[PDB]
Amino acid sequence: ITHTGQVYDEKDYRRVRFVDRQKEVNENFAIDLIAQQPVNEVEHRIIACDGGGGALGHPKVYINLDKETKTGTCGYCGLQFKQ
Amino acid sequence: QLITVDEKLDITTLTGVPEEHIKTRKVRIFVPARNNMQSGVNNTKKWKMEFDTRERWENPLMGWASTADPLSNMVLTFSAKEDAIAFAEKNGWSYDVEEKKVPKPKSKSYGANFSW
Amino acid sequence: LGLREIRVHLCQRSPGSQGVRDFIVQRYVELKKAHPNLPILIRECSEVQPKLWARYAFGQEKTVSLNNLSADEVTRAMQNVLS
Amino acid sequence: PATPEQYVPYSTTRKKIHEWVPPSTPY
Amino acid sequence: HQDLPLGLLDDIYEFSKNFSLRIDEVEEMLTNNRIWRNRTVDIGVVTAEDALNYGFSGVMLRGSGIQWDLRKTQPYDVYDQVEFDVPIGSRGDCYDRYLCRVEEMRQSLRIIEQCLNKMPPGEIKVDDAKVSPPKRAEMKTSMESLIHHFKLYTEGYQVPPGATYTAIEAPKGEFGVYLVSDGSSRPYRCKIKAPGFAHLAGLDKMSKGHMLADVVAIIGTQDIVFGEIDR
Amino acid sequence: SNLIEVFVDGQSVMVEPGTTVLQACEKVGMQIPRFCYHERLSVAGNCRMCLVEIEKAPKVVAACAMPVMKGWNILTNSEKSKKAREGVMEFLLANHPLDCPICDQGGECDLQDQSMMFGSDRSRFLEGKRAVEDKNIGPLVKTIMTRCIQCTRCIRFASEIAGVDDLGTTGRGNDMQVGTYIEKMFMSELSGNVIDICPVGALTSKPYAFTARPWETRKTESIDVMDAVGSNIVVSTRTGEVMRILPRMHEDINEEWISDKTRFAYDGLKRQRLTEPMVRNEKGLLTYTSWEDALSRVAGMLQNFEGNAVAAIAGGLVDAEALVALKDLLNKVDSDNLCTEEIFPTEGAGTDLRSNYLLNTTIAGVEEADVVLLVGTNPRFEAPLFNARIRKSWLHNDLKVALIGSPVDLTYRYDHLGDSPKILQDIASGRHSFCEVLKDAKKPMVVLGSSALQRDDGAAILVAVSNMVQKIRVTTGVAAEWKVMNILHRIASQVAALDLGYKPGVEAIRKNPPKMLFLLGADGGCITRQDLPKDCFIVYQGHHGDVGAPMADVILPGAAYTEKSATYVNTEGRAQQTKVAVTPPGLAREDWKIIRALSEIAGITLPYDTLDQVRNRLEEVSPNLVRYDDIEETNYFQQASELAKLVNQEVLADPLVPPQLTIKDFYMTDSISRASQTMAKCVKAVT
Amino acid sequence: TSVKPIFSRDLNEAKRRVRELYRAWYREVPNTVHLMQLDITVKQGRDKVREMFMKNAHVTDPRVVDLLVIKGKMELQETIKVWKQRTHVMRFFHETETPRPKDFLSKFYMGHDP
Amino acid sequence: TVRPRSDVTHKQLSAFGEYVAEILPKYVQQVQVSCLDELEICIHPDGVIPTLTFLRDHTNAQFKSLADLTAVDVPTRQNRFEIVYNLLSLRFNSRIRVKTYADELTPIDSIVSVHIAANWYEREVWDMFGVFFFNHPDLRRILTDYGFEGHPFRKDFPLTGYVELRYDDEVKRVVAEPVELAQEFRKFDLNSPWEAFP
Ligand code: SF4
Ligand code: SF4
Ligand code: FES
Ligand SMILES: [Zn+2]
Repeated sequence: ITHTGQVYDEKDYRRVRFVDRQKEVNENFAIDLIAQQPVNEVEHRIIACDGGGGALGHPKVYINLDKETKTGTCGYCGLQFKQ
Repeated sequence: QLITVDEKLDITTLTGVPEEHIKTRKVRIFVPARNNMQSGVNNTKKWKMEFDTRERWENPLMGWASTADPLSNMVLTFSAKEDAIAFAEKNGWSYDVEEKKVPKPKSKSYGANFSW
Repeated sequence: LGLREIRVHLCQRSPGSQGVRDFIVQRYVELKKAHPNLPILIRECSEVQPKLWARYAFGQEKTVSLNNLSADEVTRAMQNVLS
Repeated sequence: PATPEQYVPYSTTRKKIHEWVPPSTPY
Repeated sequence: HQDLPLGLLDDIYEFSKNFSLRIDEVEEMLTNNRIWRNRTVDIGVVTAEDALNYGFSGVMLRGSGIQWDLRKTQPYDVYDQVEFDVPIGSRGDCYDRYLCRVEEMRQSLRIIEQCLNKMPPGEIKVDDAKVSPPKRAEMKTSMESLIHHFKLYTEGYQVPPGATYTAIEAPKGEFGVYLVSDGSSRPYRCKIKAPGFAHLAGLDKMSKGHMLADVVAIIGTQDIVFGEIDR
Repeated sequence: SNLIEVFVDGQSVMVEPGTTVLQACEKVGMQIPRFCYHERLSVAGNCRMCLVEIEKAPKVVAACAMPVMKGWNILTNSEKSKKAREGVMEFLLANHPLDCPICDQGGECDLQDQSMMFGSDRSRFLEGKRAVEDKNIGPLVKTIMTRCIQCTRCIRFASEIAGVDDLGTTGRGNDMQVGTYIEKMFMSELSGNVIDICPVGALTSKPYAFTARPWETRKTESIDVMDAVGSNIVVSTRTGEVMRILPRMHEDINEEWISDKTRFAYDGLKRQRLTEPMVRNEKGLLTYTSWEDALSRVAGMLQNFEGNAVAAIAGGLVDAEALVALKDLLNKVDSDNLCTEEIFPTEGAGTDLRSNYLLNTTIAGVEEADVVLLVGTNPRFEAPLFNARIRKSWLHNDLKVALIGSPVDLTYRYDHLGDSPKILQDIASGRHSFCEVLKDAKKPMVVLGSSALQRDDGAAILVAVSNMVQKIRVTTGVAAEWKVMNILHRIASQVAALDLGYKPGVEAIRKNPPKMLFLLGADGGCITRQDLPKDCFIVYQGHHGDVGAPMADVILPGAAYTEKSATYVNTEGRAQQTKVAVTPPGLAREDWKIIRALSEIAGITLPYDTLDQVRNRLEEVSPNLVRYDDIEETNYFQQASELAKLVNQEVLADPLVPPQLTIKDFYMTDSISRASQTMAKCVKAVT
Repeated sequence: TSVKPIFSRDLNEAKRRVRELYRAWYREVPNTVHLMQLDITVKQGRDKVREMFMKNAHVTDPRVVDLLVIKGKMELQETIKVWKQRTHVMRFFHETETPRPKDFLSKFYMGHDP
Repeated sequence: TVRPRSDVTHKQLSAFGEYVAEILPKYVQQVQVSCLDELEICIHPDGVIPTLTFLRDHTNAQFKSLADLTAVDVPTRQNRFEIVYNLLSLRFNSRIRVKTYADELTPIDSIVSVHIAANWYEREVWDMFGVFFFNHPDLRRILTDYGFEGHPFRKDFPLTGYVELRYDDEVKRVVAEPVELAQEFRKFDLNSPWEAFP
């Protein structure tokens, strides 16, 4: 099953495809790799997130780690920042 | 010269459109409506003639959307009801004209919200 | 065979409908009373001579054009249908 | 500084529709 | 789209430096051979007025002696600042047309020589972000640039309504685009004038009183590639 | 002629005194770039992105608030009014977070465009941006409000269209945050409109979060079937599944707004949906089978059964074209008992005179009324975009609203006359106080929600109201044109049914049970297998398996209004055409054809074989179904009253109560809604 | 209203051309079958010709019939010459295409499109 | 970012436009020098051979070569096709555009007599748009398939046509087939709704 499901039901005839063949499926799910990352602690109320790069990363957005209740997550990297 | 004819210019026999796409197909002359998501009125000024929506299905192998309606991506753009009805009649399609819907004038005043 | 309903389609403002309109204002209130439980769906015409349809037993219908037909005439025409 | 590992496509889409499953026991 | 890499102009000099020998090496192989001159000379002669009337407009026009290049007549870009000699012809035939094509290769080395010698420091694309995309660093740090990158890639330039026929001297001949444009981001008509639609029409007139073998030379001397003709 | 003359870059247009500078440019045809100005929202002047330069004048004026004066020439494309936009756009963008590839109002941004057309090629803000804290305003609106350009459209809509003043600005300086100080969800119908009205993508739709991007969406203009206001809507379809339904403007019906139900229940349209024609098999389980077999199961039973042994309980979202194809079929056979689930009192003229059962005053007439006596309904949750009508006409004009129902949240100040039907008699007698209030009204209207008529004394309630309307008319001396009496529905296929000649109520089927019933999209409990003959042969004709499917000997799947070119009609009779946005799924077919085909297998073939032909058929049964977007006025009321006077009935003391008492009542009301995961999430949020 | 004539002035005048094409085609079908080694019979083909010349048999605007001839003649030229191969000519016979049913019940039974 | 232009040309050419309009008053309906510094003489369709002959053979305006002949199709206009002829004067180093209007059923004359370049371009205009050229030697399809039905560049013709081809073993020939595309072409409605200030 791909990180996004897709697993064919046993009855699905769409399974012949993989006979004498196999299924291209990436073992490195980004749902988990990003969870295997340390919440980036910060001092400032707001922080940037250039994507760990200038022009080699993602557009630069400032995240409001203002509530410890929630670790801001840049919509691009999925990196949680711990105030 | 100057022979006289007494009929619409039926060019349906010159167009080359397979019969079934000239017979069972209804054009819908209309002035496109505004995208509520934006407030620009530049996309609601010219009359369009779009055709009926037929089957949009799924390619078994990759899951893409497939279709057999050759006249599916067709949106001819005219400049007046008169010139769209003419083209449809010209080509032998059936039409469903929809009158324009310009917002009526609504009077707006800043001070009004300060009355009590 | 057996009248099941009578739909009087009358234009709203035209010479033709004129009088047909009168029938309604002069006898509908009574017709409905006289033979109630008989759908007389009065409905509106458009750019077309007034007409009186009438279903019968098995999907059967009859038309009678009453364009410019005067009031009394209509009255009877209705009475003729619900003979 | 014949092979069986052949790419085969999918429709990685989560099936985008749901049919009523009929009632299991009769009435 | 992007600046020249840091080593391109040195490498273009080294190619242009030694390319000239490669031309006359072909030059000695084909220019004086009995066999080539007989196969090419006096084959497909086209007279000057006929060439203009058939819309030939290319080396086919210049081979017959008509003086017209479109790089010196109606200059485009910066050709007005580079010096070259049009290699016109005199007998308007395969050989004279071949000799003209070999000369333009030589004259182009003269123009390439000037461009490497005089290329200005500057940026490679207009700086209006409403027509040429914004730079990768700018779109990732300034909002006006992200909006301009998003709109340009997704929607487009939205060129003002009008129509133009612009012709440049493509190697085959005059290549022109008649672009009719509504105010929309996507064009309305784009008639590609192909130097080649006119040239292939001339094949019947040019190849008259000629055997099967001459026709092979006649198509060869029109430099016709069917992508431009078929479009 | 109080026109005053003003110059738009010279066109010298003439305009009514009191038109704003922005409005003057509009009639010439020029568009002032604008934010914080919406036509049906109050002028606020917050953005000042509309600064223009009237001639030989010292400073730039706000086109949204400046009344144009005599002979001021507006210069909309001057060298100044462009520095007045090149410099504002500098500011809006300066504090803006660059996440345009997150902002799903990507191509639907009125702030990138205006930047991309009137703003600046570059940026000079080399400083640090600001960030606000995302809060939860509900399960329908995703407020990523770090996007907000503090344009205060949201605050106004929330306060002027929806009467819910929960939103507000908090704090001054650049710190101003537009939101709800305490985290209280913005729960109201009309809620989703905020999405459409915020030009920024700060708060957008949570279900349609990231499923698409607007350039791709193919947009087909169709009609709302969830509620009887028949609001115009545009169904945005990508590669053949509906991605979002957003409003398209109809001055008279929905003027740019649509209900929370008919915008987030497009998801319900995609599950629990019938597709293949199953037929009870074996021990009774339903088994998918080909049309040919399922149709002849039904056709064979139909040939065996005679008239009055075959009945149809239609109801809900079925189109007019199916409704005439089901009547023409059952009437070829003798049975003439075609019925609808919503009981409209027929004890009197019934459906025979159209005016009896149609909001007579149009929705747009609510703007001109002077007093409205709503009796029996919670307009808010039955017909929300008509509740809004009485909302606007109570604010901008002066409607005096009076309710004879349960005291209920109406988003406006109503007068609660009481919770008793008989007090309707009190006003007729002139005994109750509001009797004079109406006497004082030159243009009054009375509204009776079908939701009342559905009680047992509904015939008596209609008669009692008709007496008071007659009296009201006489006393008020109201012109003939004004039509005081109107009744609003809450089921899309009711008016059309009633027009086509379908008799309301399942009362007739109740007295004599039919051997075979062809439920046509009926998910109501009006009859059950438990209440039918032992044979109980019944065949569901519909789109979603809900209540009628598991008690069905045959399943003939149909389509939904996103999937057919059918016709519907709202309460004011205005017939409207749904267009096919997506082809119907599975083997499922258009409702009218299933019945034309069953008739061919049966042998009593129906005359039409193409839909234009069925439209021609509709013209014969009721002629104002073939006519679209037109409301017809022939108030055959006077004769309606005469028959009402003949009818004698008792209004029981039980208070008349709308079924949708509070908003959780509203969310899930139909097959396409009760199947909505978004509606379900909304329901639990309330509970 | 007035309209310039393309080549013929009155429908009758033009039909003269329509017949001068029918004849041509008729006298050509035999040749094609043999030249292009087609397999259909002379009779069969000649049938097709009439069908087509017949399909267009309802227009009354001379200019249109003046125009379909031309297009018509052009199609002969190609066919008279062998500019068209077997594939081209045989395409007039929908050999592989399964003729679409027309009966409503025959369509309702297959495909949501009319 | 503002084109380097010469006003000399606008004037010189404008003046020629008045010259041509004076010399041929009977056929020229409107002459205009656009701001791109190019000239356009719009002629009644009957003026196609007169106007082009005057330009090919006049000492003060020799326009020897036909750059191209093309037909924009604006479906709205009654006379949809707008045949446009772009011509070049080697002698005066200037170019001109003569554009006339033709409807589906009204043919315009052929300039093959005036310029033999047009023999092919006129065939392509017939094949692509369906305009017919009177007394044109050998008008017949230049670009489309031998059996193609329909004129392709017309705005009313589907991008992808109605027929496609495949090899069918059963018949051993390349057979046509109604078009079924595996991925319809997503038509993007990319067009902003905020108009640009002129
Ligand atoms: S709103 Fe969303 S889209 Fe419009 S600019 Fe700000 S981010 Fe980009
Ligand atoms: S939310 Fe949308 S509407 Fe409310 S203020 Fe911020 S931007 Fe203006
Ligand atoms: S639009 Fe004029 S004030 Fe914002
Ligand atoms: Zn990041």
